[PDB]
Amino acid sequence: TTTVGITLKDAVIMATERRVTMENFIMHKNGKKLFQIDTYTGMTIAGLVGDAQVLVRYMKAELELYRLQRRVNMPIEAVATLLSNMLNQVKYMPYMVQLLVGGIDTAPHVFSIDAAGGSVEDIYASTGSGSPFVYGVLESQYSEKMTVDEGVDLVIRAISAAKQRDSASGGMIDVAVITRKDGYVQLPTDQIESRIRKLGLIL
Amino acid sequence: TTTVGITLKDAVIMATERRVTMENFIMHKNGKKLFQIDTYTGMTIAGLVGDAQVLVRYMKAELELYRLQRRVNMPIEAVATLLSNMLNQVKYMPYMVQLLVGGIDTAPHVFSIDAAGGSVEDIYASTGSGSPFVYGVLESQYSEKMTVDEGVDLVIRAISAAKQRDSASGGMIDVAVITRKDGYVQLPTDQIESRIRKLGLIL
Amino acid sequence: AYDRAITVFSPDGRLFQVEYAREAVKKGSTALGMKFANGVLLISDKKVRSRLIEQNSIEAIQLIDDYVAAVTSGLVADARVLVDFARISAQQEKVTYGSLVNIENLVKRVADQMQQYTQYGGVRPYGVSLIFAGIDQIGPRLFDCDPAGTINEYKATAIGSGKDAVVSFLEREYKENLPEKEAVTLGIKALKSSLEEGEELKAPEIASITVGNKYRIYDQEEVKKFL
Amino acid sequence: AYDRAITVFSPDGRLFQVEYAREAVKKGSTALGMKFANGVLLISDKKVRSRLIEQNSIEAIQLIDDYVAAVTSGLVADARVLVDFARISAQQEKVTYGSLVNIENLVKRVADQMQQYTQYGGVRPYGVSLIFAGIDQIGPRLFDCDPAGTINEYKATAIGSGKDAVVSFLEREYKENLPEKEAVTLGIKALKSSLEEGEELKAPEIASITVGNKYRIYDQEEVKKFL
Amino acid sequence: AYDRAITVFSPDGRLFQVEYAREAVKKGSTALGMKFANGVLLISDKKVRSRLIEQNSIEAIQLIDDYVAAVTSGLVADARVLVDFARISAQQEKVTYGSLVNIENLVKRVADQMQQYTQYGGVRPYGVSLIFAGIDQIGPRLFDCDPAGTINEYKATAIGSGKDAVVSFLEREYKENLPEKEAVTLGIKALKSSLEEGEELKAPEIASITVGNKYRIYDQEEVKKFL
Amino acid sequence: AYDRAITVFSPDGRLFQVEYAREAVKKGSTALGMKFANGVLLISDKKVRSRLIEQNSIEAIQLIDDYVAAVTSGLVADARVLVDFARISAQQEKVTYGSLVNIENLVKRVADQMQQYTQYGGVRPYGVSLIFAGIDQIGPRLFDCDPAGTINEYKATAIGSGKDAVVSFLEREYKENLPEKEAVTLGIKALKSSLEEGEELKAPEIASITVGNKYRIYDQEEVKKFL
Amino acid sequence: AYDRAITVFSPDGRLFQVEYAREAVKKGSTALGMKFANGVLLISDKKVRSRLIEQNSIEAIQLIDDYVAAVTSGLVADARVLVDFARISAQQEKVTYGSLVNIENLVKRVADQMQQYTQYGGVRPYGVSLIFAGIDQIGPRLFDCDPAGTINEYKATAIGSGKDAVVSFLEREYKENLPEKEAVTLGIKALKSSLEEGEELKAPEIASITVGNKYRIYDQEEVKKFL
Amino acid sequence: AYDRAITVFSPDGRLFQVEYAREAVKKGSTALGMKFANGVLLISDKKVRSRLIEQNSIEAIQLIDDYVAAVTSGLVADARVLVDFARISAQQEKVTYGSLVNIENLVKRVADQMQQYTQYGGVRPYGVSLIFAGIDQIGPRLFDCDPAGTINEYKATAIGSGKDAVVSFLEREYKENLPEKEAVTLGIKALKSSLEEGEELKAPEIASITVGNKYRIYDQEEVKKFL
Amino acid sequence: AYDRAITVFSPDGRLFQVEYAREAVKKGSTALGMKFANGVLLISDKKVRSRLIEQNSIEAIQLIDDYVAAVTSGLVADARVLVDFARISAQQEKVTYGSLVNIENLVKRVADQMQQYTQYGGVRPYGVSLIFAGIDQIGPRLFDCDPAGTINEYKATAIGSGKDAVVSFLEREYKENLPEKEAVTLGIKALKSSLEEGEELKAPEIASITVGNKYRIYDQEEVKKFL
Repeated sequence: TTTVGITLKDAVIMATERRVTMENFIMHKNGKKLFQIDTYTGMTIAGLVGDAQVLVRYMKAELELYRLQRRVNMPIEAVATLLSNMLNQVKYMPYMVQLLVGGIDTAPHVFSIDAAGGSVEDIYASTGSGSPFVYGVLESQYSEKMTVDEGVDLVIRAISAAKQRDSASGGMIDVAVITRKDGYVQLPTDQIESRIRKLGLIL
Repeated sequence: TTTVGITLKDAVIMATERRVTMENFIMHKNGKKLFQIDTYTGMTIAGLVGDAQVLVRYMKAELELYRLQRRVNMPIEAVATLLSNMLNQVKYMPYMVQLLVGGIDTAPHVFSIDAAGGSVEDIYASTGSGSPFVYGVLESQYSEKMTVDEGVDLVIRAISAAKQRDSASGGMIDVAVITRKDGYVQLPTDQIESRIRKLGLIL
Repeated sequence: AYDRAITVFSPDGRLFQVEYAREAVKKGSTALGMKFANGVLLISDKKVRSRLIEQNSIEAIQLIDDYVAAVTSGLVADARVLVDFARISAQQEKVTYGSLVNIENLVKRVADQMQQYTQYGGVRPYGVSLIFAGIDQIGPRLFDCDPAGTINEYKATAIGSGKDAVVSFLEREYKENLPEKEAVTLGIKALKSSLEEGEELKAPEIASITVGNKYRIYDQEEVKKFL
Repeated sequence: AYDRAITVFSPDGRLFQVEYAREAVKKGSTALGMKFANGVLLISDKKVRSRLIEQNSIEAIQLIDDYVAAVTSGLVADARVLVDFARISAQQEKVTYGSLVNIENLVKRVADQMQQYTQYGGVRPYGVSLIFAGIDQIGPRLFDCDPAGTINEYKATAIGSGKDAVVSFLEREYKENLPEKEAVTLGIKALKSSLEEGEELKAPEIASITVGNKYRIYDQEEVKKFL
Repeated sequence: AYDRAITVFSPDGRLFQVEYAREAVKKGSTALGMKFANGVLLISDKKVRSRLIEQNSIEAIQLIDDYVAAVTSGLVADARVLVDFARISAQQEKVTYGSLVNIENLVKRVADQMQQYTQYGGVRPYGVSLIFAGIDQIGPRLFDCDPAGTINEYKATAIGSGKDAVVSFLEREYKENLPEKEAVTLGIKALKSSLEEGEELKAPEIASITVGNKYRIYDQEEVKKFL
Repeated sequence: AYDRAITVFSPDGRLFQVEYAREAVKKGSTALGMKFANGVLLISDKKVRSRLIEQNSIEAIQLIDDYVAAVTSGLVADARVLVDFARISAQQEKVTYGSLVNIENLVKRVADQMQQYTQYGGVRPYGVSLIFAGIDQIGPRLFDCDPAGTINEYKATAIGSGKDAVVSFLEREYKENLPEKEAVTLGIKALKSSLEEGEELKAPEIASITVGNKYRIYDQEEVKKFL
Repeated sequence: AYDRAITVFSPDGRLFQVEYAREAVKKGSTALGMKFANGVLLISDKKVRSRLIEQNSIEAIQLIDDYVAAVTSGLVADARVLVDFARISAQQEKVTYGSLVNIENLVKRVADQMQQYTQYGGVRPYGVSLIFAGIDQIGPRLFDCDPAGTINEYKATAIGSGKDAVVSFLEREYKENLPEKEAVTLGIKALKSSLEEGEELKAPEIASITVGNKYRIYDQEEVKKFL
Repeated sequence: AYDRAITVFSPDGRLFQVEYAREAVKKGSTALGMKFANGVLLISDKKVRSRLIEQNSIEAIQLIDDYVAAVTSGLVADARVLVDFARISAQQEKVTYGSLVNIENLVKRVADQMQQYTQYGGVRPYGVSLIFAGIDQIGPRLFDCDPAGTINEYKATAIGSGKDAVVSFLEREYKENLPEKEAVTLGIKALKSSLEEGEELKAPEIASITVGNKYRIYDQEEVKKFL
Repeated sequence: AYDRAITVFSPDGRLFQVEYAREAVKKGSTALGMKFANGVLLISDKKVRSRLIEQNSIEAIQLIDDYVAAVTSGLVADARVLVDFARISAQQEKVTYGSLVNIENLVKRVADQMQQYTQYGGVRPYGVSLIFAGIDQIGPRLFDCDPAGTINEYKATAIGSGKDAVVSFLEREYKENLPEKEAVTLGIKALKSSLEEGEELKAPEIASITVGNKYRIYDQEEVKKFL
């Protein structure tokens, strides 16, 4: 699998592929690895499917309980800290998962958490089997003076490179830009196909 | 063993074979791997026999308790979520089982759950030893504009191919189409033999 | 001589301790709500206190989900602990079934909790009544859960000191499927006719939901219209 | 001076607390049912309350299985907790034996549970009586479980405030193996003659099962025929 | 002022609470039994109730094994829980020793259980007496276990409201080693002379065992002979 | 006003509850025993009851080992539980030390058990006294353990309703080291002079042990000699 | 006759034990505080005791964080235990969320803890009221938590023996957003008008926080200015 | 009205229950002891009972070590349990430190144990006083441990019914460092002057230790010298 | 009628049980202490008892560390248990932080322990007051911890029966930073003026510490100087 998360000026963009295997044997050509975890932050998936979905369910539950107790959204440092403490209360029966949570509260963030609960701030991050490819292209092309359209084009070029050069990733890309103004918006697949055909990465 | 589950327009079709081994040594030429789990959804079996039957008993019990508490049938996302949480509360003494639950609530679904509790939506799925054969023929012949008779013919051709090209599967096929109108109906074996003799896969 | 323990009936066969908890509910301020054409609302009277009070933490209406909400009356201590248990049971419900499918068994969990404490010695019951409200797979819902643990789902009620007068009004005036605004104003008149002479109805918190939407709380100036 | 604890007998040798729980059962509305030629039914009176009640959550009749069902009277709090324990014991029974083979020990589990609380100090009993009914490997069954834990298994009873008048009627009118409809109308007349003068029998919930079939609840207009 | 707690003696040195449990036994219907030439029987009076009663679940006689059986009187609640503990202790006994070798320590397990609750505060005792009967490695056995826990093995007794009159009859009429039929008819006469004037003895359940055989329950028409 | 709880002393400083347990011992039948030239015996009065009683389970004398044995008086329920704990403690003692080396700490275990229940609230003590007897590494032993837990080892005592009259006799007639028969007849005369006028001494159970031998119980006709 | 247990209501429906804990709060010295333009302060009266007191350990104001702080009145024992639970709760909150995001549920935890002890028998409540104050993600906060567990967040209050007179002053004199100094002097006048005649206001501890800053405690000579 | 619970003080401020345990000590027979030139002894009065008593198990003096020993008075039940706890604490002490280094904290373990039961409801204290005596790393030791748990370490005391008269004698006659024999005879005169008129001092058990030696108990004829 | 339970207030709002524990403190002998120029001392009155008493175990002053020490008054039983908990908490404190950094939270641990027992039913509080004293990272410290759990650190106090008279003296005579000797003699005069007429001040134990040094106890002849 692969993930990507890119922080720019006043937004943060995350995207995954949708191919679940679960065997060698690619079994599901349309899964779901990008989740809305709250109204201003989301969470991606790059690990064992069952453990990752249980962590998504628990974090949806805990953040909704949080916002319903305090009427304020959770800070991104707080959600990564909570996720780190949860993953590190059990590490000798651990969750084989590589999580990545990003979102905006007063400034956009994207955080990475490994299977032992190591939280660390960075402006662009990625996890999964097809991770070094998207790190390569993000290192080569990424600038922090981009717009939202330039950011999502960079994301689509990244995940397209990972699909062309990796076995585990593949299938249709789904992308969701989360910003302070419009809130959590997941792009429809028709606009994503339009961006792919505009960039000329289709075959 | 093998399973198959196919979602079409307004129905979902599941079928298994009936041969239980339990050794190498095929021991039971007529088992039972297709179970009615509720009045509008069913569950198939492709794992260790004891663990799989205990999971069938527990899910029959829990869904009946559910419907008896709330007077509404359980959503398919809810039954796969429940099954995933049950399988992932214990994974270091795990159930060596590959479950597949399908049914219709307001739209037909068929879900797949591995031994670690990874739930994922897909329109056609299969599990068991003779799984890649039926995935091959479903990938080659399957279209989402089929009728119920075309669907069950595709299912019989699939499981017949898996029987002809696999050792673990075999024996008489049983199929049950579950739809919103007629509810859970399991086809009698005489109609299944008529469809086999009509398709000409008998020897 | 029998109204001392939670575990003893009278020779009539009454639980005077449970009924005294129901009396302790009666000392709290009136709060009502009804469902209408595609959704439910709630209304809660608040006699406006010390202006030092930040309004955020005197809301008798509380959001247990984006799709379930409720209101209390009675012992504010037990009230708060109850709305906490409502939230936590909503979470456990939502995670073992993927979503809050039925509001009824959220209210069941809360009612079984309030039930048990009417039974065992060394425990007193909760002196609070709760009016849950929301949207589920079935549609608009509106329960009321009393100290003993009776649940009766309504499409309108009150609780609190006015409850008899408000349900008396609604029992002879309320007509179902009103468009939201007209419903609210009927409920405001219901709340009005429960006060005593001379008392002027201050600004009450009111909030609603419609089928396919989340909650919203009418802010004080949207409330101010219906005065 | 002895009716204060669950654990003390009188010099006559009575358990006044247990009997007061039986008195608390008597404050609940009448519910009856009988078995007939291949199957059993149940009838439960409901004085129709606040029309605001969505009828779903005031059903005194409750399905504990597709093949066992029951009805309560008394403390609605304890009643609900009891029907929950009936469902859970039916599930454990069904999984340790593949199927609900005998209704009798489902009723035994419920009765031993209600039994124990009549014994230990620091606990008061359940103030509810339950009438189970269904089809097993033997056939039509119909129990009644009271607060103390007595089960006696009838082919007809009532519980509730009318219970004496209804069982008085059935004790001199009922005849076994009636075809379902005729049976229902006899039970309706039984329920009728338990009210007080002037009271008009409203619409009561009635439901039945026959050998080899599941339950069904007569909806209000199938009920409306026998008025 | 002392008959309130299970744990306090009188200045005479009596346990009034235990004796009141023995009084609660006295409110139950008479049941007797004796052993004879190679085996034991039991007789239990039943005033025939509602014909709605399926006879299967009002049998005061209950089979704890194929080779041990008993009968109760008193609180039907405690009675049932007791016959359950008798069955479970018979099973544990039979598995740790391959077979129910001695009936006496089955009755010991039951008696120590009933004993303990006469001792600790916060618990009331069982208001039931039990008459065990069967065949072991030694032969015919017949105990009686009372609320306090006293066991005395007899070759004949009763329990219940008649017990004094029945044991008064047997104390001056019974002669051992009767062939089964003659024994039964003697016990029927014993049960007869315990009723009050005008009362006609209805059909009582009677069952027996002989050395090397299992139980059988005389059905109602084999019972009907000895009327 | 102080004889209600096990935990309160009087202003004299007495435990009236413990003493009432000692009074409850006094309602049981007399049982005595002494040691002699190489060994100890026991004698227990039995007013012969219902001939239905199989004699195997009314023996007040009970074998706790092949080399220790005892007899009770008081609450037969507590008595039985005590002789059970005596057997189990004898087993634990014998397995942790290879053999029952000293009878004294078997009696200690029993006495500490009976001790503790004279102390804690929510528990009543045992209303039984026990007279242990046997052969150890030291020789003939004969204890008496009362409800409070006092042990005093004697070479003769009684317990029960006669105890004062029997110990009064033995206190002025008994002489040590009698050959077994002469000892028994002295103890029989002791038991005789404790009855009331008109009462004829029936057949009492008597059993003995000598140094290097096991127990034996004199059967009824060896008993019948000394009448 | 009802003010003896925490678990019994009056026939009016009051909890007299809870209210007596509120009375035990009233015996402690007055302490007040308010929020202002960007931040909150606290004032606590101290009648200067034995000069032997090192001033460190009689501070009624206590720092629960660098950004939350509070003050107590009542039983100093319970007060101290409470401020300990406030600190530990702030730590657990800060570690599960990276920072003390909201002061409100620190106060909620303290309130639920103080709530629970007003409910269960065998426990008496805390006889202390607490006034929390600080800066969070929202801004200036100022709660008061009473014995029952009620929290109401103010922009000004007192607690203690003066509380009525101080809140009476603030209710007619206080105006929001004062620059810190002017606010303090208003609160000093508030504290002044709560004493009795002849009493001279000694030096009270006062401390504050502003948005983006930590606490500081005015030392005695910065306090000495406002005398 | 306050001498009923262990946990309530009087308005004077006394624990009447603890003092009643001290009264229960007063009903036991006198026992004294003192230290002298290199070592300590003990003396215990015994009114010689039933000659049937084997002397081995009525010794009020008991060896808790080869180097510590003690004597009791009061409830013989609690006394025995206490001397058991003294032995077990001596063993745990000796194994965690290689040897019984100080007698004082053996007496501390016993004292804290007896202390705790004077504090908690549902427990009554031990009605026994203990006088420990022995040789440690420091030398001759002699404590007394009362029901409340007070230890005061003497060079002479008594306990029991005489204790005031004996300590009155020793308070005006005893002189330290007597050679063992002279000390014993002084203590015998002390024990003598505590009896009532007409009573003849029987043979009391006496035992001693000297620095570097173990215990020995003077046998009855070495005792017989000092009569 | 309210001074019976630890958990009930009066309608004035007092804990009469806690105050009676404070009264039980008042029955113990006076003990004082103050800090001075670089360090603290303690003084404890002892009316000299039986010369049999080894002086090692009647010291009211006890060393909880080489750098913390304290003194008690009241129930000697609870007193001893308290000084034990002080030592153990000092050890746990010293191991989790490398050293006893602050004396204040040693006194906190002790006070929280004494606090909790004023709260829960079924427990009575400790009837002891403690005066801790020592040197920490800050310097000389001197607390007093009462039965309820109040800690106030002083630079001088007493406890016990004289406490009012001694603190009355110190409240009008004591001047800080006295060189050790002059301080001690002032404290001796303080102790003197608390006795009653005719009573001669015997030899009291006195001990001190200075900054950078350990404790020492003035032996009786260094004490004898200041008589």
